[PDB]
Amino acid sequence: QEIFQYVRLSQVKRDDKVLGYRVSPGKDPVLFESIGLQDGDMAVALNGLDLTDPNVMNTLFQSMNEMTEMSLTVERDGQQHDVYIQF
Repeated sequence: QEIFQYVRLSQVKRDDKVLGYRVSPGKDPVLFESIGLQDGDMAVALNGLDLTDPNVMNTLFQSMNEMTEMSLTVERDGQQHDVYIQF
């Protein structure tokens, strides 16, 4: 699957601790806009799992060829909602 078509991510850290990921537009505006992301959203979970747990994320990514969809939880103006990514 090609996450980079949908979104770009950068770390937001306190010292060496990752707090979440800043969202930037992916390669394809149709995907970024149709799923309702906005530049500067803060991504905090993927499929309900904490994005800041690298081993958990590694395991999830190893399975992604079997995935047909994902949810990205983002924080915007102090509120959270889920963004639905269709593969």
